[PDB]
Amino acid sequence: GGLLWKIPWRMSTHQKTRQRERLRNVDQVIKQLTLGLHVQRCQDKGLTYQEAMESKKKYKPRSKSLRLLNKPSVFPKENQMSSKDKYWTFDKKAVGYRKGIHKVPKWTKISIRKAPKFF
Amino acid sequence: VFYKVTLSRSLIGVPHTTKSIVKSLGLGKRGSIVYKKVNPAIAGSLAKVKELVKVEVTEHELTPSQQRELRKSNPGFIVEKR
RNA sequence: AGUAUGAAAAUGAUUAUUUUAUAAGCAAUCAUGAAUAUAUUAUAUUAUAUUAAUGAUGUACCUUUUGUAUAAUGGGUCAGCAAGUAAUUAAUAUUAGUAAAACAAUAAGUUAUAAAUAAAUAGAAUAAUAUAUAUAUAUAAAAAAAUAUAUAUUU
RNA sequence: UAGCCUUUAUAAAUAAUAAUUAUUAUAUAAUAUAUUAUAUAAAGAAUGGUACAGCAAUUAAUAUAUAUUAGGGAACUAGUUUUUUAAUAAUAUUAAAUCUCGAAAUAUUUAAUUAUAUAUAAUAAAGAGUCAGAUUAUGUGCGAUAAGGUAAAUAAUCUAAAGGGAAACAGCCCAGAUUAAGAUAUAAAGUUCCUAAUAAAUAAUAAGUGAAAUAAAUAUUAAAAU
RNA sequence: AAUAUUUAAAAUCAAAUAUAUAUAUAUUUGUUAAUAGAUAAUAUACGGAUCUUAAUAAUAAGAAUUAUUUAAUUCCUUGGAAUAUUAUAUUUUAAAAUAUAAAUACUGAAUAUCUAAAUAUUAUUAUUAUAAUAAUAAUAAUAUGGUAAUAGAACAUUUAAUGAUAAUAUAUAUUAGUUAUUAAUUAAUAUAUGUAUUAAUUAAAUAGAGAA
RNA sequence: GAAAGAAUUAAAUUAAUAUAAUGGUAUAACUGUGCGAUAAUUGUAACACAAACGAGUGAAACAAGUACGUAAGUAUGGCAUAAUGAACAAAUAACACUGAUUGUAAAGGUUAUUGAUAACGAAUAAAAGUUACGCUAGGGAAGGGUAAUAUAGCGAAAGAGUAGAUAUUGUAAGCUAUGUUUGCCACCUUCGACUCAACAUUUCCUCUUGGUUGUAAAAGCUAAGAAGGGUUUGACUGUUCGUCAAUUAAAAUGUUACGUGAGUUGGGUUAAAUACGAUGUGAAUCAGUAUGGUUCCUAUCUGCUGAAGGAAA
Ligand SMILES: [Mg+2]
Ligand SMILES: [Mg+2]
Ligand SMILES: [Mg+2]
Ligand SMILES: [Mg+2]
Ligand SMILES: [Mg+2]
Ligand SMILES: [Mg+2]
Ligand SMILES: [Mg+2]
Ligand SMILES: [Mg+2]
Ligand SMILES: [Mg+2]
Ligand SMILES: [Mg+2]
Ligand SMILES: [Mg+2]
Ligand SMILES: [Mg+2]
Ligand SMILES: [Mg+2]
Ligand SMILES: [Mg+2]
Ligand SMILES: [Mg+2]
Ligand SMILES: [Mg+2]
Ligand SMILES: [Mg+2]
Ligand SMILES: [Mg+2]
Ligand SMILES: [Mg+2]
Ligand SMILES: [Mg+2]
Ligand SMILES: [Mg+2]
Ligand SMILES: [Mg+2]
Ligand SMILES: [Mg+2]
Ligand SMILES: [Mg+2]
Ligand SMILES: [Mg+2]
Ligand SMILES: [Mg+2]
Ligand SMILES: [Mg+2]
Ligand SMILES: [Mg+2]
Ligand SMILES: [Mg+2]
Ligand SMILES: [Mg+2]
Ligand SMILES: [Mg+2]
Ligand SMILES: [Mg+2]
Ligand SMILES: [Mg+2]
Ligand SMILES: [Mg+2]
Ligand SMILES: [Mg+2]
Ligand SMILES: [Mg+2]
Ligand SMILES: [Mg+2]
Ligand SMILES: [Mg+2]
Ligand SMILES: [Mg+2]
Ligand SMILES: [Mg+2]
Ligand SMILES: [Mg+2]
Ligand SMILES: [Mg+2]
Ligand SMILES: [Mg+2]
Ligand SMILES: [Mg+2]
Ligand SMILES: [Mg+2]
Ligand SMILES: [Mg+2]
Ligand SMILES: [Mg+2]
Ligand SMILES: [Mg+2]
Repeated sequence: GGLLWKIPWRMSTHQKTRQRERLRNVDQVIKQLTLGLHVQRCQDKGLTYQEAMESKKKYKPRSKSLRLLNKPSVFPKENQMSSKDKYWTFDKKAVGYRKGIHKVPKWTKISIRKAPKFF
Repeated sequence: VFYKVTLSRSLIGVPHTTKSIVKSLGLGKRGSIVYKKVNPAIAGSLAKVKELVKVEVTEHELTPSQQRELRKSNPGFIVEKR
């Protein structure tokens, strides 16, 4: 290994904060998507925008992917997530079966919340 | 109701399927704002690119000209010709 | 190796301005003091020009390579010279001329005007769009595959 | 030659790209134990056999004061018991590139709908170049779970991409330079000084451990929980 | 206290979210540290300086390491409210009371916006003179890194065809201006020439050299 | 209640399939049996799959004829996926198409068939070696990485040690370091001697110290600190190395382009000459042996050794 890819094995505090913020943003996006759908469905039934926003009973999304994203068991929120799953991917060939998320290529775009139950 | 979707991240490190989805959605460059009438189809497409994009719901959409007008900064002066 | 002329450059010496004897690397660019020069509107607290205070950024150029600051190629510098051109043809395209004809006008020819078929004495609505017709295979004649031909004016 | 690139055009043109709907079940309401609507749940039309999971059948491995089949010993007067040797059965437990009876996600992929049209496909007439590739990540073959190794699979970047970060850096993290301007949002990465930018909270460390390239079995000393 | 394990949130408990809801069900989260082991040849090598805080005593420092977090702290549902803080002003006796503010952490690209300029296309205009056009100028949008390659548009140079003009001119050179500038033009200065095969349009090329 | 039939359910594709392996097959594609021996037929084949082209694959339908079946229908070889070869040039037939003045002919064409190019998209009907006498065009189409090996260490301790695993020793298996050996990779196209050495410490000697029923003493053995100083001369060989001789306090191990050829040498390795043994029909060749035998360099910069001038004191 003569070429030096000087990437540290762990993240800095600032990196971790940015990661957390990114995770929070994707959860927010999902929430907005569900909310807009609900609003649209209220309008279809025949309420005003404000009335729809007020509504006690929020409509859950019927499409599959959205419904999965809503579930925390499948796609957890940043507040829900463990410290470890925020900053460590599962890597079967690593010692500890764990690897920094920053070592994943395009980790800033690519999402990866859920690790295996005991790894 | 309308999703105001914004292409927050670039499409440089992004695979070709996700690029194609972004193109279909209508977003060109980074930070290129697009309003979309809400429906299941557009919602699912947005979910598919959830990490590149910032979405927020709105009462009304805006045409490109309106958006431009909103953007324009205040010229702090009033011309008086003589 | 003509004759005039020659502030063309490389190159040498000298003078002037400016910087330089505690500072380290493509010697430039950008920031920015100072010094000097020029300026018949510097009215100035001015403008331009020249100059390695000081600060920041800055790994020659080409070639060949997956990849070159490379200790890979090539160049001492400047001046001059040094590389997709012609002929005879064929196919496309664009325009222009003429146009069911064109070129040529002495005739002759080339292309077009009919599609086929290895080739032969075969060759396009019997009452209309293919469901008709022509050709090649086949045949008594159709059907069948293929391509072509037809819905005031021929293309 | 095809693949990928370019130019000029053609339409009784959206055929392209992306997603949704499509299914199953439950509850409620309305009609005729069925149908429709609404809401919710379910990795949700069709195709599949990798991961995972599993030991079924196949191929392999282990154990039985268990049973049967024979054999070798052994005690009394050929019969009999025990300590057994293998095989077979029974029961329990295990694994495999060429085992999958269970089984994902990603994937392949169809209709209509919506969204992309200052956008795509297809076709027609013409021009190319290229066929030494590299690294990173993931899943493998070879190698020794060695190589800046080698061989291909998928994605990205470099190739041909300047800019910010990673001390310096082809391939990593961001992000694509038409020309400026420099007020505002920022990305990745940073905020004691060098060096543009910082203040806090709660724990732990005392080894300069560490502070952007994490060195192992094991040992000692603590600390919690039982 | 002693012996022996484990270093765990599966179970268990605690806390939080979602469905009927003072409870039940389902989901999500929470379970050690230090040292030794330790190791080669130009020179210490976190990039370097340097970084573990300390009362008296500061209008003042107290990780710049590791782990979990925040953008002053605490409740309620990004937002408001309360709480103290900090700074400031006022009033009263260096303190107290009242009130105003700050709470949007910041840096950061050739990213995006704004601000202007250019070209190209699409869609609207305006002005001036296939007028369903051309030129120029507006507005909105999209696009403009590029090797191999493809396509489009220009300029310099030399010759041929046509061709005014003139030493107050032309050409070449130097210096300083000008025009979004390989080019040309203005002025000054110099040297030549009684003068552009000149401007412009065509036709062509021994038509552009830091790379053999 | 009994007999017979029709059968259904469960299981099975582990047998069998002309043939490998895989998929399929009991609704059988497997097996038996009647007829038959035909469809192991003739012209057009769309449309798909696959696909650079050349080819390859499945195939509806139309037309002619055939075999089986009461009929429905089925058959254009085999349950499927291998069982193969272009043109050119010859050859054989059929076709009635051309017939170089006309007629015949020849010769060519169409249709069907024939043999191989296995380096198997086949260059020709037909082609092996050698060069250290070689030549031209190009390409690189010890250092670096690795650490299997090697060297060193650590953990655990079977076992030796008169008794006791751990004074000293330490099987096989375990965890590391090193980049000193032999390899592997292919980014990257000279051994020894002399001379002068610089550096490391994993210490051979000298200094300090722990352990040593195996430290009585003296010699040792083993371990910790320690790089200040020191660490060989000869015979043999080109040798480093090694064997020995004589010494020494000791004759340590490396790194430095296995330091040092613009500093020396040139014995080894190395081309031209020649011979020998072996190999080859031979030219010639060799992880062979032997004699002979070719590079040079005035120092520009860095650096170092000395010596001046200038200077800001
Ligand atoms: Mg000085
Ligand atoms: Mg110097
Ligand atoms: Mg050099
Ligand atoms: Mg060079
Ligand atoms: Mg040279
Ligand atoms: Mg016929
Ligand atoms: Mg090609
Ligand atoms: Mg469609
Ligand atoms: Mg497999
Ligand atoms: Mg299965
Ligand atoms: Mg290749
Ligand atoms: Mg490689
Ligand atoms: Mg290239
Ligand atoms: Mg770059
Ligand atoms: Mg690119
Ligand atoms: Mg761009
Ligand atoms: Mg340290
Ligand atoms: Mg480090
Ligand atoms: Mg739990
Ligand atoms: Mg060091
Ligand atoms: Mg640092
Ligand atoms: Mg920009
Ligand atoms: Mg371009
Ligand atoms: Mg020329
Ligand atoms: Mg020249
Ligand atoms: Mg040039
Ligand atoms: Mg079988
Ligand atoms: Mg296909
Ligand atoms: Mg084909
Ligand atoms: Mg059969
Ligand atoms: Mg058979
Ligand atoms: Mg031949
Ligand atoms: Mg004749
Ligand atoms: Mg061949
Ligand atoms: Mg071949
Ligand atoms: Mg060949
Ligand atoms: Mg041959
Ligand atoms: Mg010889
Ligand atoms: Mg013993
Ligand atoms: Mg051993
Ligand atoms: Mg090495
Ligand atoms: Mg030592
Ligand atoms: Mg003694
Ligand atoms: Mg001393
Ligand atoms: Mg040497
Ligand atoms: Mg030398
Ligand atoms: Mg040298
Ligand atoms: Mg002699």
